[PDB]
Amino acid sequence: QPEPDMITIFIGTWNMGNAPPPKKITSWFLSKGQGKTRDDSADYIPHDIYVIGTQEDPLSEKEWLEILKHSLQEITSVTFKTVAIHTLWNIRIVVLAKPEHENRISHICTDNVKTGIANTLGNKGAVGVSFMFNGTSLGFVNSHLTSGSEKKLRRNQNYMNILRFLALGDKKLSPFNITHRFTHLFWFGDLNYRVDLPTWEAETIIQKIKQQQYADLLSHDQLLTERREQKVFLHFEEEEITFAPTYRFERLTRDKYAYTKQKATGMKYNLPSWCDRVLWKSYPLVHVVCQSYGSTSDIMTSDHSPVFATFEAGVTSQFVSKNGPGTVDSQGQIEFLRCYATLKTKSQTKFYLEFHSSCLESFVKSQEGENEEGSEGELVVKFGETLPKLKPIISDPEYLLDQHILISIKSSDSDESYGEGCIALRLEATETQLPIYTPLTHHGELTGHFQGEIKLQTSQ
Ligand SMILES: c1ccc(CN2CCC(n3cccc3)CC2)cc1
Repeated sequence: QPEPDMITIFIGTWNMGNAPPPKKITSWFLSKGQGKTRDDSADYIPHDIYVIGTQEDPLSEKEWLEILKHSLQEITSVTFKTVAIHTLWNIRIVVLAKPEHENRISHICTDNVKTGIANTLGNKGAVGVSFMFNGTSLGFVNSHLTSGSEKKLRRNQNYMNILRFLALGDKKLSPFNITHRFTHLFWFGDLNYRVDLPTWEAETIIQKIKQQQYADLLSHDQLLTERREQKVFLHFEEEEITFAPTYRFERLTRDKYAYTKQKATGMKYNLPSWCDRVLWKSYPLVHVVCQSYGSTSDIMTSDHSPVFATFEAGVTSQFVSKNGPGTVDSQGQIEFLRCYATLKTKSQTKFYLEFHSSCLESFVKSQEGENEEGSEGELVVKFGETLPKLKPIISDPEYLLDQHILISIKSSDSDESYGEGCIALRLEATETQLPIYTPLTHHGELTGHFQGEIKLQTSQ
């Protein structure tokens, strides 16, 4: 049986509104309803991995697992295996996989983050799962962020707290947060960003939705506008939204949006919004293609509709050579030429780099760079041709060209990372100097840039 070079991944997010689900939820897993939907001819074809995020979930883990497994068995006639389940309050993530993948999946991690302080601590936060699928690391985050149209800044803060503090993936990647630890990272949930239009415009918004005219509404979606202004989810992608707002519905129908202020809402309006979202971030030049992104129309127990998204995701095999693992492959090397970091910091410490990659036996520390002043105020840290030659464990180009180098620039004085980024080894040529570039972030915000040239030697 050959190892796959592609898998498909289902992501679901549903705020269940503290109500049990209806007896049939198969449309969710089939990607059927509104938006970018899945072809009927694929209904019996199982996804490799199903990742289900719920919010306001009233069920026990056992109760929900039985519903999910019985749902997938009905669709596909396959009995899925439970990879992981993790719950914080009423926020839950379930990962299921086809039984043939059980020996391909390892290094399973779970964690949660509670957001807020005192008043704001007790129900919002995130759960997450990570694991390796053969040579590929996969991370999944289900977050329920702060509610209310006038709290977008709080949601942005909740995002930064979650990506700083959620402890998933390889703990050896100490300078790196979850936004750099995985080949593919999926972040989904009731992110709670709203359509920012005047309250008086509620009925106009409803009209637009009935006409399936979403453009003037999406142009006021807080998640899209905050992303465009680089306030949140920097370097994440989202598929185009072509489904109606998924919040806030009257229960037991989808004919009516319930937007008016009520004691039960704390006297807040809930204008129709795309609260329920799926975003992703994959390492550079890895295959990832969204093949569905939509909402169900027939699951009406909650004031939200379920959202689905599916993806093709490139994966690599667990490579063994006669040499690595457990030695280098002298036929392989990675050289950096003419490299410099441009940093937004006002500090005047010396900086060094760390290179981290699962193609190395361990991470590599550089010498200190040479600081200069950029023309527009900036710190430029020059490394020249001083950077250590990296010795990969395997030189075979079918392995090495699929790898990535994580880079951290660290203060000599504090050993704290000032910026993190990632370079693909999927080059146009080997034994050839080629430009490389990554933005650098810290706590998920832009802190600078790293650029230069690479020269990659493989056994071919
Ligand atoms: C570096 C440079 C360009 C991209 C592609 N886009 C990502 C999404 C942006 N966007 C966010 C909200 C509205 C647009 C546009 C550019 C990614 C990374």
